[PDB]
Amino acid sequence: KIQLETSGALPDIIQKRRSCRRFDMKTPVSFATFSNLLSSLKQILYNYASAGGLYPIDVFVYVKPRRVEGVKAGFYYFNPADHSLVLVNNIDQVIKDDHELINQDIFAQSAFSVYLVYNARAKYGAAGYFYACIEAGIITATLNMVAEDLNVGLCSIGHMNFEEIQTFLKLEDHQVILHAIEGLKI
Amino acid sequence: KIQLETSGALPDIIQKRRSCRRFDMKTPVSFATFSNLLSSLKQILYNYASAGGLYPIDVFVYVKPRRVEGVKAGFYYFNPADHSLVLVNNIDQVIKDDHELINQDIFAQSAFSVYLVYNARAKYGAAGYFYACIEAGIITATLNMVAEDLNVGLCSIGHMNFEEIQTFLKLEDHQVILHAIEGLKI
Amino acid sequence: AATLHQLFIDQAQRTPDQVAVVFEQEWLTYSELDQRSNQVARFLQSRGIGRGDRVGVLAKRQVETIINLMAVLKAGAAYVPIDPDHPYERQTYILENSSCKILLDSDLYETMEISSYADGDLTPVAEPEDTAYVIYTSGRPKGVIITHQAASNTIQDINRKFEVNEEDRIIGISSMCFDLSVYDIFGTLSAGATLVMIRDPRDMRELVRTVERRGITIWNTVPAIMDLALDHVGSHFENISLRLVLLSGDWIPLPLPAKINRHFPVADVISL
Amino acid sequence: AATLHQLFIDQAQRTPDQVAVVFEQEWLTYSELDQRSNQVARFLQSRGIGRGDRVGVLAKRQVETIINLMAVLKAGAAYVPIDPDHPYERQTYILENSSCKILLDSDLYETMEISSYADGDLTPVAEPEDTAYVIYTSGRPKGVIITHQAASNTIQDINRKFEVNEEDRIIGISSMCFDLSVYDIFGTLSAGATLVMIRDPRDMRELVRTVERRGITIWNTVPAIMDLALDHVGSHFENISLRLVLLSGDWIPLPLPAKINRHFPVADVISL
Ligand SMILES: Cc1cc2nc3c(=O)[nH]c(=O)nc-3n(C[C@H](O)[C@H](O)[C@H](O)COP(=O)(O)O)c2cc1C
Ligand SMILES: Cc1cc2nc3c(=O)[nH]c(=O)nc-3n(C[C@H](O)[C@H](O)[C@H](O)COP(=O)(O)O)c2cc1C
Repeated sequence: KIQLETSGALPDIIQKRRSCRRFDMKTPVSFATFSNLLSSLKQILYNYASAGGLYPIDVFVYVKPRRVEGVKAGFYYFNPADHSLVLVNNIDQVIKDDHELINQDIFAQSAFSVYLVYNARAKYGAAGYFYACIEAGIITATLNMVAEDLNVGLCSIGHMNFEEIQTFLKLEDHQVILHAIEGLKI
Repeated sequence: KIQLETSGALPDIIQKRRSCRRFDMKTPVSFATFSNLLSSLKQILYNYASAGGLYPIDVFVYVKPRRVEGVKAGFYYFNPADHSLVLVNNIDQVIKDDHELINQDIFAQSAFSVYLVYNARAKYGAAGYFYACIEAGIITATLNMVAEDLNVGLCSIGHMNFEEIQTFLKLEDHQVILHAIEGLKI
Repeated sequence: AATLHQLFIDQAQRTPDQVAVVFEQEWLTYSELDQRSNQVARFLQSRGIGRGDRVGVLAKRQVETIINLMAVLKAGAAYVPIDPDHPYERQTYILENSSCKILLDSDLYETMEISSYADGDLTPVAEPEDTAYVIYTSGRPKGVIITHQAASNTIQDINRKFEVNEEDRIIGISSMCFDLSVYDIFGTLSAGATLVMIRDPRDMRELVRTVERRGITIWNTVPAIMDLALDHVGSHFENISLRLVLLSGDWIPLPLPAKINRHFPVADVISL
Repeated sequence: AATLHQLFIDQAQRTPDQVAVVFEQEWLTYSELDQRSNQVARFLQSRGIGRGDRVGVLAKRQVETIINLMAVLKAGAAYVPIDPDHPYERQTYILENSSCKILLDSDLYETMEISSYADGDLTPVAEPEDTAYVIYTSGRPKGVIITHQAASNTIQDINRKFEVNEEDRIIGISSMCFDLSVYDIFGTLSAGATLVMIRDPRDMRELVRTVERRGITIWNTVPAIMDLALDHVGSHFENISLRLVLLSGDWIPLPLPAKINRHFPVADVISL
């Protein structure tokens, strides 16, 4: 039966953050801002924890037309080894029907989409998946805070019709999407 | 086929953090530091994301004898509603045998232990567990960073014999531990 | 003043790496299409195809078909589109009536090993006053001759009036035996835009899905097609990529305009 | 100068909310034990128990047993521990030989509704020179009388020499029919420490597990018990809570000292 200090701390990237859902659909995300928000998974040594130095979460992003200076619209695969973005599909694009119900307008105003995919290789034998789900939350939380170092709004999406997102990204049978995030606000 | 800026950003709570495994077993964690590291899940509105405003991750902590000013050794249940710590067991204590293999000396030097338990209630029907695993990674990442605002070292533990930790905490059948963390360093 | 292939040849220089035509997972850039159609054109010339001739082209919904149409025009001949779904008796009548020299199918490029020809620019042959294609109608079928100049004037008047450019995407709904498809192909390629081809023009639910999935900006059909497409769409559907709906015809079902602007609010509806 | 229960009574004042004795999930604070043993003591007095008498107490490994032992001493009598595992013939011999008035079992407090008695301090009865308990030995059994003063001097000499205090935990391994248990009980309660009781003294793997799980700091047994305990322990086991190993006896197996200090490096090994 103990009481704790409610008197202290200076939360700046943790309290100034919050699930954002309204974005300025007019200002582009400066090529600097974007290339830094994505610095987090730079890369072996990374800036976040991972079970057994495995880092199996492959990250993809979708970019809306002309809403990120320096990036053509399309689906990209970010590379940690190079801090790079290779285009994988620029003809197709995610649509409102890929989302559902309450998430229609979130994606509408969004600028870009971040996808966290569990690269199912090794060491744990079907517990690496459990460890991957935690790693997706780890990654999510770093990004959401680093997005507060730069006034980038963020909102997590639990479920979503990854049925065809799966193919537009060219995922394997051993690649399964776990989490998605929509990411400037005013 | 695109390249990104490796030129920028100021990571302070994200790069200055790292899995710590050596602790000063002599200096106690000041009652302020401890009560602030635990401010993160203060609490409805919290300082981290949660699927559907559910926040089902109940948090427990174990405290070693005389290594945290103002806290008797024992097992505690932190309360978000009150920012409080109720003792649940001060006779028993976690032992090296509860850990395994490579994790023996981590717990040895540790000062306290943080346990993240998935309160299995509601809305998603067995997908709330999946959403809880991500939330544990979310919680883990905020704590690890807030522990960098205060020079508190942290290290995640994937597996551990929660067989009897389960009972010393008085967990239900609907409470399942997901993650554990050992937390000053030099 | 203009030929259809020269209009495209000029745009290939301006934007070589722009995607010119996509079917499903197949695609061609402006320079790939220019290069390969130069080679097929040379192959056709080795077969005596030149000025004054007519070349049959099966109107398969494939990117290679675009290669063939452009090659016929580059060799100096006019193409006669043949609907692959018509019975053989109707196909034969049209080929004879138009005095076609040969009939071209897709896969021509690969199985004749035409990559072995030079892919550089050809010596001009066709003049603005020469025939570019022959469209047969009212299937009894009457073939109508269309010159390079008449077609160029039409597609350029449209490109200029509605400012079609590199950011635009045209959905290739109508058969390439139909006159409306001449804009889908050569109007797109004259403005630097992208043609998105369709496998089945009767799969309505896929037509409206392609508009969302591939960011279609320009819809160019008869009124009936748009009407039937909006029957297979949700009550609260709304698409913002479509900015231009070209409808050709005098007969428009009465609630269609109001329907287009509920499900395509950005779309400008034109009744030419 | 001292009685066993007064030593504890004084410590209950200093630390009322310290845990005095834990069995498994049962436990008593210093004031709960003082309060309840005052009530049982009054119940015993209503039964004529007083100075000069002997009271049999079944040595069950329960916290209530501690209540009863303390109550007998508070009522002014001496207790005679009875081993619940001995045959009835041996139990009877000891009860008659020691002229015990009654035999006490655990659950006495509940089923006689003794919470209804006053729980306040009693009027002193026992003097340092009065008998505190009678230990029978070499089971033929000979009962040895021990006064309050002789027992107090022993437990206090040990508490002072090794600085036993509130931070200490004693594991109650030996039977309460054995003399070593008088320190486990009253030495613990004279110093403000905590007694951790054991269900089965022969379950070696549980003895060494209790040392880790409940932070045992003091081990007080004959050499044989520690020797058998270290046979059921891992090669690389090491515990740092145990600081004091009290071994009473002349016969120590030769590798045991070296063994104790490999698996209990902080432990000071005393051969009294
Ligand atoms: C794993 C996860 C999945 C989520 N999925 C969704 C979602 O599908 N739709 C949505 O609107 N919000 C989603 N959220 C966000 C929460 O519903 C909500 O915003 C929560 O309140 C976190 O933001 P807050 O900081 O404002 O509370 C998700 C959050 C998490 C952690
Ligand atoms: C979910 C999870 C579980 C982990 N479990 C363990 C563990 O059991 N033992 C361990 O030594 N490290 C564990 N780690 C930490 C990683 O093994 C390792 O420290 C990783 O390198 C992260 O720290 P870094 O920032 O130094 O890389 C875990 C990390 C995560 C994310």
